[PDB]
Amino acid sequence: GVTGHYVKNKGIDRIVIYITPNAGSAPIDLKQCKLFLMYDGKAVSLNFSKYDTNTVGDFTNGIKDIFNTTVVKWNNADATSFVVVALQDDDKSLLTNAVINKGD
Amino acid sequence: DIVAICLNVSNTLNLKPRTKVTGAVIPEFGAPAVISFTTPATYLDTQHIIELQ
Ligand SMILES: [Ca+2]
Repeated sequence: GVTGHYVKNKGIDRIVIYITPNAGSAPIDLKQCKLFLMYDGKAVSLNFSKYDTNTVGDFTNGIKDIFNTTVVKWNNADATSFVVVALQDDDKSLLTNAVINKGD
Repeated sequence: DIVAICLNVSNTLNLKPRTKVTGAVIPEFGAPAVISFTTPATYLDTQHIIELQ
C-alpha cells in the first residue's frame, strides 16, 4: 500500500510505503536497500538512515497518527534518505539490526 | 569416523557478516580438506547457531 498527506493549496508533502517480504524469501537486510523514484523531472535514489537514537522506530504497539510530527519523528527524512517504522515483528528482527523476515 | 575440530576465533579473525573465510586442514600425508564459506548477510538473535558450509 501507499498513503500520503496533502497540505492545502500546495500538494502531497510526504508519503508512507508499506512493504513485506514474499513467501519463502530469505531475510532482507533493509539497511542496505536503495529506493529509486521517478517523477516529472527528477530521478532520485534514497538511502536508509537511523530513526532517532535507534535503528527502527518501534511502534509494534500502535500509532495514534502516522503523520503527526510529535509522535512519529519525521525529522531525519532528509532530501536523500528514508526511515523505517516497524509495524509488526514477533521475533524482534526489525527492532535489532533492521532485518525483515517472514510475517514482518 | 567423524570428528570435530574446534577453533575459537573471537579475537584472531573478525568474522562479521558478508565475510569470506578460506583455509585447509593439512595432514601429514594425503590431500587437504578445503574450508570455504562466506558468512550470511544477516545474523538473527533467534538463531545463535549457524550452518556455514
Ligand atoms: Ca521479524
